[PDB]
Amino acid sequence: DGVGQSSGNWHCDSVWMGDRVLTKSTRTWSLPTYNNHLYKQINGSGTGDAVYFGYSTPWGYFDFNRFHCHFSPRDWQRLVNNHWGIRPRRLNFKLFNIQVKEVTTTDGTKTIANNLTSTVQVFADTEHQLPYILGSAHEGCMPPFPADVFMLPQYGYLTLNGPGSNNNNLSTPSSAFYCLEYFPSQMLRTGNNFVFTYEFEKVPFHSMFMHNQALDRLMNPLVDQYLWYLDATSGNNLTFRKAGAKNFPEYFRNWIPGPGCRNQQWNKVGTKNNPQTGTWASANKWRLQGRLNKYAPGQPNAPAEGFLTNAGDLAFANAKATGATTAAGTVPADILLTSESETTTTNMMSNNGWGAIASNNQNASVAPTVQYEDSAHVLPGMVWQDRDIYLQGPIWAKIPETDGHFHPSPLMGGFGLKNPPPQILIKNTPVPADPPTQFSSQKINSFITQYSTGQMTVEIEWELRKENSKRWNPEIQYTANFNNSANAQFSVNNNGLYIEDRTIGTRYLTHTL
Amino acid sequence: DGVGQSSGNWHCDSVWMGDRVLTKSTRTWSLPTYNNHLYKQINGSGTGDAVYFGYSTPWGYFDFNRFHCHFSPRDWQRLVNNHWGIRPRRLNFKLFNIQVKEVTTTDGTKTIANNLTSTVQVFADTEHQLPYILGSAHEGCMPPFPADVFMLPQYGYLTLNGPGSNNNNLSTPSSAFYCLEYFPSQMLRTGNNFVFTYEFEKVPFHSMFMHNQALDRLMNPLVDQYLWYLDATSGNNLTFRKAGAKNFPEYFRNWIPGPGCRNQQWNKVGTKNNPQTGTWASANKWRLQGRLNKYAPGQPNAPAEGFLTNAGDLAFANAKATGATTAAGTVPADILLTSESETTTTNMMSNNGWGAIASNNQNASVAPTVQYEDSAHVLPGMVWQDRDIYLQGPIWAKIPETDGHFHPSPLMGGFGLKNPPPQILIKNTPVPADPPTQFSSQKINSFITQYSTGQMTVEIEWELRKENSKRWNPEIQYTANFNNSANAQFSVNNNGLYIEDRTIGTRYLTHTL
Repeated sequence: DGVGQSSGNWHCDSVWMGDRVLTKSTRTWSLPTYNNHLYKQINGSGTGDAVYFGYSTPWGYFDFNRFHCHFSPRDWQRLVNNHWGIRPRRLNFKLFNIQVKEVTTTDGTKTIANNLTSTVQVFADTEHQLPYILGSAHEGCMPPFPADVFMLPQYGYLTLNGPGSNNNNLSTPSSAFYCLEYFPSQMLRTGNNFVFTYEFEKVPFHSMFMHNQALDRLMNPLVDQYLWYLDATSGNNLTFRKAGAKNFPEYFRNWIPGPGCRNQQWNKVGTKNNPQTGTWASANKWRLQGRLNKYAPGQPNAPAEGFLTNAGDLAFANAKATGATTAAGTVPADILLTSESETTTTNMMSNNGWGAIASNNQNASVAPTVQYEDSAHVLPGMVWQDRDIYLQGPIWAKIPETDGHFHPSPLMGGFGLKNPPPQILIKNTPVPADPPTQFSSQKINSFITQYSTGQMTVEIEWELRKENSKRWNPEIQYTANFNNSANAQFSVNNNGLYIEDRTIGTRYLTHTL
Repeated sequence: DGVGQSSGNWHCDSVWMGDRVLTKSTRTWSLPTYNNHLYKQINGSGTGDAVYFGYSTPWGYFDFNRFHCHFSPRDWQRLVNNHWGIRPRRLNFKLFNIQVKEVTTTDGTKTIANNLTSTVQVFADTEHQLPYILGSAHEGCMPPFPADVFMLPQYGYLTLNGPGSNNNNLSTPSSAFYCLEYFPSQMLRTGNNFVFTYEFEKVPFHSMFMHNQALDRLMNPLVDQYLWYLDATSGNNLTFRKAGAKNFPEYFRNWIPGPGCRNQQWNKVGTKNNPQTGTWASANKWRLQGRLNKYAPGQPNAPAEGFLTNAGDLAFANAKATGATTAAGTVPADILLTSESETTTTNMMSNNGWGAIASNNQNASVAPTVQYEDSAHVLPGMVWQDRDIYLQGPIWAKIPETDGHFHPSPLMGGFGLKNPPPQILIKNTPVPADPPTQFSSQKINSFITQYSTGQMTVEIEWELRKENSKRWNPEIQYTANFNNSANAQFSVNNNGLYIEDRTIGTRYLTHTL
């Protein structure tokens, strides 16, 4: 209460109790005033694959979505080595210690004061009535490292566009315009605070295990099958062979490898690659409304060893990389690659097609031939693994409401949700400057320049699956690198900059297929 | 309470429950100090049609009167397509988050500070003891779009004037002077807030329906009437004809079309019109106290198709039109016309007179003649429609207290009320500058320059009439335009300016006459 007493305390920790783990995190945020308190439509130019119609909004939004917001690199190691699965359960959100500050510029110098009576106004959208921009893997999340202070991103959305003469950017009768002040928000001065709770609906555990067997390798090698097939037509008579005696390709099997499609493969060594000034021409693409879009990422189809793909798998970067690009003779040291090769026991590899198939009918005078299938799709009796969740990856996504969807899991990995966590939106309440004495009906153009800052917290209850495995011998686990390095891993440098040295997937411990 | 905690929250929404609809709206307002805390009389000059005597007041007033303050264009569409009527019931008013700021000018620069101990003082006039300036369709209302910030208008009134020698502006012994500080107002610092409630007296629903039949067309076409009339005098004998056999003009009818008068009609095409540098000479006028006044708007008499009248019907403008005038070869794109043509089934059209009448007595040697009636008035057994309410139009008006009034509905459309919603008046309490040390009995000339701002809310409970109609075929309804446009309708542009593209009346669904 009041100006003098604080509205909250700092909670950042992790609590491991039985099969539950409970993470708490707090950060300090800074909110500017976007668009001078205005809504503005934004649109592209001309015809092309990138054309858009939308609205930029004088609001800002908290995004905690990404994993390592909630986990320290030790808690992640501790999590992925000991357990076969994780899913979220509950979350708890709070804002406190709001303080609003005003800026004044005399000549060329700034003087920042503190306005005690100014407010900010915040609301969460529980019914998902606004366009949902989370789960799209944007920037502007809580930083990895608790001592960083970050600036909240601006909120905006974009909507249907339409075919004008030379312009596909022309709005359509159904383009929606949402005013966020038509929501019943909550106005907060410096003393009072904001809170709400949320509960996840049941989802399946994410599998933290790598398989112990290939599909084609599921059998007893010591005894042959009782099934018979036609091996040899020669000699004007049919010859049936019995499946067995250590010839694996011939066995009958109940299950078949998962779906996928080929993807162009680019060697990590730079000298062997073909010198293309862009990879857009060679990418896998899908098209919607007459315009083509890169297909990324595909199904978790691993490439060949020593190769990679164009946006086929996720990739990250350090804090050392600023700007839009980096380059090196091999994959740059700032780039953090991910690899799905743990899934090659079930999922299809990207370096060649799915299989062959019968090309033609035969007779005595024509030879049988076969043709190769480059792509595959879902068939009955077929199994696959979903893409892995990383420490730097997104936690969830919103399943779009549609008349149908198949295996609704995000292609970037995550937990697909019908009712995801509500977006949280915040704004600085506009304070006008001194009005004129004579009345004028026009809008107020000029306001008092001000910004706000405070602290937030996120507390998520995670459910996790125990690991019971009777394998004798030891398993691969995540360990720190063994070299003496100038900078300790997952730690600041001399200049004070926090650095993630590499991505960490959750699949180490094995499991029988 | 206190400086640190907020006095309210943001409520803007709409709730449709059964036959009630409940709208909430909030805006941010800015109040200057008018007239340097002084009352001033204001008066015209010389003799003429515009002459006045009145007082300008150091007060300001909230006006929510106009419709679209309370309804979004989707809520309006949703309202007018589904329902046959609407009337208000209750309203609830609040002010909160008051904050007062002081201005200081050193050399040529302004520095705005925040005075925590300053007050504003507000009251509502429940007994209607002040002159009532609402319902006169002035500016200074809540903006349509919730993100706009507006400045409160100044309060003032004007009173009886009198015939001086060359001056009709001379005050009269009965000219009233009202001091608004002689009211028991309420003084509010930044922490405390203001509220009151109000309840409308029973009024008839506004009819949202267009008629399904003309008056003259009410009958069964398949059977003739049993009534007889004199068709033909020729042949030295009287000939009675029986009304029927599909001759409609001859039928007897119980009801007759509504009152009105002719009005000069101006084609929308500019080339066909007569080049008058003003329309005042040609307007319909009524005169009071020897001075002439335009008669606007008249009774809802529709003009011809493709024609309009001089202030015969309401007209609005965009936010794009600033200044006192706009011009184009046809009706400008900023001007928003309204049309009463939905009422032509009952009400009289403006393009010609009401009917004919017998000119003279006859004999064998003189022919019967008739003369044309340009104007009409109220007669027994006559029916009419009242002017429609638009989205941009005024909601109510105060029926002036008089010994008689007929069909008291506002000629601009609305709900005439004996006891309308109370005016709300607000002022910055004057704070004097440093007084001299030696006593002086004169008034304090110099004050501390300051202004105030805050938020308001208006919550109105609307009652509405269900629609039960058994007509087979579909009906006209309000729909968005079908063209792809550069800017979506009822939405901001690139520059951030909200635009109403056209007026919307409430009459779409039909009803039997």
